[PDB]
Amino acid sequence: AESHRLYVKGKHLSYQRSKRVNNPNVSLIKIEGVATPQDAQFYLGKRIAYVYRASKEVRGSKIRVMWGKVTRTHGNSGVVRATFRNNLPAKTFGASVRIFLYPSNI
Amino acid sequence: NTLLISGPFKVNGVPLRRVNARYVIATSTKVSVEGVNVEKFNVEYFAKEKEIKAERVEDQKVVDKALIAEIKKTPLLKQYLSASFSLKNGDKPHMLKF
Amino acid sequence: VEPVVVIDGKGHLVGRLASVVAKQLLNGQKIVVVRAEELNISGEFFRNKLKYHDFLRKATAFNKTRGPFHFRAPSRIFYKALRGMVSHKTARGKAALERLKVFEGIPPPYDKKKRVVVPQALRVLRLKPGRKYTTLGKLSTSVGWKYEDVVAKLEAKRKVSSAEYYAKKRAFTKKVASANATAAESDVAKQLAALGY
Amino acid sequence: STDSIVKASNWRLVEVGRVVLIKKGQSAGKLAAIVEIIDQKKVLIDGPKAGVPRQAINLGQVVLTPLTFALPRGARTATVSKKWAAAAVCEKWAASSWAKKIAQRERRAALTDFERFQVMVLRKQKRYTVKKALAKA
Amino acid sequence: VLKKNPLKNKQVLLRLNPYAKVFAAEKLGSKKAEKTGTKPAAVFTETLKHD
Amino acid sequence: MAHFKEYQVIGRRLPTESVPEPKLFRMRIFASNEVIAKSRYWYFLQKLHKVKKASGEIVSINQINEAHPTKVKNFGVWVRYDSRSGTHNMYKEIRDVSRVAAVETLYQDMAARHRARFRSIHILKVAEIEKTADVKRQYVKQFLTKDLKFPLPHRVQKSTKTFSYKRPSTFY
RNA sequence: CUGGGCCAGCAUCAGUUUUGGUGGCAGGAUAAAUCCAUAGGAAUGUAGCUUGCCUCGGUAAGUAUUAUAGCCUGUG
RNA sequence: AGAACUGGCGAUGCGGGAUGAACCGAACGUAGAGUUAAGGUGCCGGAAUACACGCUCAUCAGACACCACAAAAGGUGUUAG
RNA sequence: UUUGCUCCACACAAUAUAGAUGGAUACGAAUAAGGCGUCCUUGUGGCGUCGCUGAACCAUAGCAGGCUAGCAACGGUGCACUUGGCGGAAAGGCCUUGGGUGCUUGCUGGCGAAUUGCAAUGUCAUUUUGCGUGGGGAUAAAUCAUUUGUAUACGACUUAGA
Ligand SMILES: [Mg+2]
Ligand SMILES: [Mg+2]
Ligand SMILES: [Mg+2]
Ligand SMILES: [Mg+2]
Ligand SMILES: [Mg+2]
Ligand SMILES: [Mg+2]
Ligand SMILES: [Mg+2]
Ligand SMILES: [Mg+2]
Ligand SMILES: [Mg+2]
Ligand SMILES: [Mg+2]
Ligand SMILES: [Mg+2]
Ligand SMILES: [Mg+2]
Ligand SMILES: [Mg+2]
Ligand SMILES: [Mg+2]
Ligand SMILES: [Mg+2]
Ligand SMILES: [Mg+2]
Ligand SMILES: [Mg+2]
Ligand SMILES: [Mg+2]
Ligand SMILES: [Mg+2]
Ligand SMILES: [Mg+2]
Ligand SMILES: [Mg+2]
Ligand SMILES: [Mg+2]
Ligand SMILES: [Mg+2]
Ligand SMILES: [Mg+2]
Ligand SMILES: [Mg+2]
Ligand SMILES: [Mg+2]
Ligand SMILES: [Mg+2]
Ligand SMILES: [Mg+2]
Ligand SMILES: [Mg+2]
Ligand SMILES: [Mg+2]
Ligand SMILES: [Mg+2]
Repeated sequence: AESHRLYVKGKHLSYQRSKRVNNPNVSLIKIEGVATPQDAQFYLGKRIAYVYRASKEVRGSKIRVMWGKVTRTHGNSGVVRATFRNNLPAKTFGASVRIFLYPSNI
Repeated sequence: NTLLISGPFKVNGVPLRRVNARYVIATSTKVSVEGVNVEKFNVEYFAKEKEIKAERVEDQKVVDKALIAEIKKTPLLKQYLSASFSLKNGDKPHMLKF
Repeated sequence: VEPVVVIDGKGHLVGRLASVVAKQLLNGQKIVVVRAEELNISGEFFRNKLKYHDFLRKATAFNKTRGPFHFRAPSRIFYKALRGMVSHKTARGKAALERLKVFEGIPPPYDKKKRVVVPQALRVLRLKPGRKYTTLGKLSTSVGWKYEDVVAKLEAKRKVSSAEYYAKKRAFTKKVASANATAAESDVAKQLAALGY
Repeated sequence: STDSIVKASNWRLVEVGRVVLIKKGQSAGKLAAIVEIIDQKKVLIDGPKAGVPRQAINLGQVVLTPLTFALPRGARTATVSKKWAAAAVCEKWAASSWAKKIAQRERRAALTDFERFQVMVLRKQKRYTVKKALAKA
Repeated sequence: VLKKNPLKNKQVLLRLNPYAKVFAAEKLGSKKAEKTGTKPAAVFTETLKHD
Repeated sequence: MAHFKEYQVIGRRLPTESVPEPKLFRMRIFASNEVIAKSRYWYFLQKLHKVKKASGEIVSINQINEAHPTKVKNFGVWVRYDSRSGTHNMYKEIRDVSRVAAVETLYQDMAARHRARFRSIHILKVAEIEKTADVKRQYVKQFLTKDLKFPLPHRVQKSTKTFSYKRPSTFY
């Protein structure tokens, strides 16, 4: 097993926003391979996770996770909306994100 | 509400175990389970009373020997069952089959 | 979906390649553009020479240093189109642009790396036929670019090597075919075929 | 070789009986046959065997195949059917690598996880004997 | 304390207006018309397809 | 103005003292729904007779479907239209498979070529041309030859993904 | 070391909502078409026929409205 | 510069018109979910480098109300009539 | 000056990270034309074939991948070695030779996994920077001050001094 991965690869594009006013409370996400609202429905409800590092080790681990879930589709092009427990950093715009298979309905 | 699960143990280390339905991809493939007892297992059976009982270890063997019997019938079902699932490059789960 | 993405600048339309390249960066994609000299601009040469000259005549009146800078080489003609489409004065923007690299001719690392094209910025696919367009290198040399000749020299020299390379490779797969056959219609062959392979 | 050599570029023609692969929509993936030409961008197609209803179509949303058969301009569905059958069009189609690739494409898409697994194990077995052969000549 | 809608929640649907019970039971959200044969006069269709 | 429909619209002046049962008039109207159809009836009926709808009624609305909708035909179209400086009469031909189709492209054409919006255009008459070579305008006539066939050079396949690993071909 | 407090997952519900699949009905020119039958008819004239040309393969004009293709219009 | 009716600004933030007293949309308790308006959806920038028929090539093209101007006059450019 | 100093192995505490998680998979060119194969007069040539997307290709089974017995190959791959070459556009990489060695899922066996309790929280990537071991290695200048006047408002410049 060269591969170990059970998530689909995703990007963090943006907060929800108008031209000139943003909303940190929702986050727009680009899910690799997904190209349409139709498609992006599959991942609604699924669990997102932003995984980052830090100096001050907490749980024996210096790796931390921001969790949240995909909530609805966005636009016409497979892009999708997410709430996280705590809104994502914004320095994270263009960072990678992880979209999981649970809660599975397959 | 949970799913009794088994592996089988001798096939890939997984015990007779509980698992939540919402965290499982049910695949298309299926092995027969007629000749497997599966009666004694219930909530209380798993109810935590460190050190595994000799019952559990035995029940495993009972249940497994039948499943591995049925598994081995079809080619590569055993080997499949031992290998771990993982998304390869450009897997699009949202229209893969399983 | 690729750590880095090399783009053969050739036959692309500046603004459209610029627009796609620029969104890629903002999304976290590392892009490196090669052969910028063989890049296109819609409209006939004279037009875009005229345009560049309008760009040229602007400069801080009291100190030409402060005022707008007029990069001449194709890579930077393109970087201008590109930067204009990024919020380049913000932290985010500066970061975006630092995921970009833009060369003229394709120069080591990438000499042996695979480049791609961007269809939706592919001049041939895009421009109506008969419509006049501009080659970026000619424009540049025309407004002061010093190095078209050299890039031409190095490029040819490289195309030489790359040929003997491909010719080797095109022949290796000859050998791979000779032994492909012996297995081409073996038993697992017909068996893999069953499942689409 | 003192002939006049003129590279005679060989286009698929829009003509009566030119058969076409429908690209988008309710009849996507199906084969129809051009029956009459409406204008430079529109035609009247009909695909009785395939179950595509006789209609005007925008030449945009259909792709011309190299298959063309004998058909009289403006033929009604019924005879469009009669001639296509006679023409063994479907047969010729499924014979093309264009057709087969579509179907392979279709087949992979269908594979279940376990199936997919087996394809790996067989690809592994075939590679062994291939690398072997390779390293001998 | 909480307005419940009768077009969801069959219970409050049944509290307001019963008959729903028979409505549902007797289908009749479908129900076919009885066929007839009234054909339109020749003048009618002359005029339809006129000019 | 959308997907066009043709309507038989029939109406009459309201009945009275002296004229119990007045005369019925009919129009064919290309509109996109009934509400427009009936309104465009009363528009013309004001301009031809001197009825106002306040003193009239609409006796019937019927949709006139196309007879042979899968038979290509050549329509002649007569148009009155208003320009930035005058108002003019036209005749043009449109080749299509239905009356309603013909009108859509008429309305588009008037708008591309002469910048005429729906409001500035009366449709005078639209009629199938029975005898070929009564076809007057060339841009249709050139489709009427025996054994017509043409190619469709320079084909631009739309790409799905943004990068492609092969330099595309335009080779239909 | 259990009980609290808090946080979470799943289940079954309630309220608000969003995005799919699918069942049964109604109307119209009781859709219009296709299809079937029949009448008529033409040309971007199918087969034959006539005719110079011919590689005797076939060609081009003329005739001829279904024939060794087919189409259009009406009615049912 | 001065009257008429109404609606505004003034006293009023909010979304749109880059910008802006007065335009368009819409008026404001602290918030959640949904849907919109006017306006937008290549990239800057949230949102189809969507679909469809035309038109246009400018060695001074053009690109959206208020609005940030253009005329008499003329062209064997090209399109339709 | 009293710490020294530089280079190769892995070792320990901090430190930072615009965001690894199977693979950035190398002709050139045309697009009203081309790719691949094959033949030849090696060409604006002959024949065959292909596209209609990378929905490819390669890799992918094994305690986050343990232990163990063989079979059939003589292949695959990794690690340090080694024989030749080639690469200066930023070559800092590429091809090749001969073994050695770990693995090999091409194949057939014997074990192991649990109780991490139904998800949380479970592979650790690379930067720097300090110390630590042992191995190789090297043993300078610059500034102040003084001095020149090809220089100079002050700094700066330019000379000179064991
Ligand atoms: Mg948003
Ligand atoms: Mg351009
Ligand atoms: Mg410029
Ligand atoms: Mg100047
Ligand atoms: Mg800003
Ligand atoms: Mg080189
Ligand atoms: Mg006027
Ligand atoms: Mg008018
Ligand atoms: Mg406790
Ligand atoms: Mg609910
Ligand atoms: Mg018939
Ligand atoms: Mg007002
Ligand atoms: Mg005041
Ligand atoms: Mg206000
Ligand atoms: Mg403005
Ligand atoms: Mg108003
Ligand atoms: Mg900008
Ligand atoms: Mg956007
Ligand atoms: Mg010109
Ligand atoms: Mg105006
Ligand atoms: Mg003119
Ligand atoms: Mg690989
Ligand atoms: Mg060829
Ligand atoms: Mg490939
Ligand atoms: Mg094993
Ligand atoms: Mg095992
Ligand atoms: Mg472990
Ligand atoms: Mg053995
Ligand atoms: Mg060992
Ligand atoms: Mg979780
Ligand atoms: Mg002096």
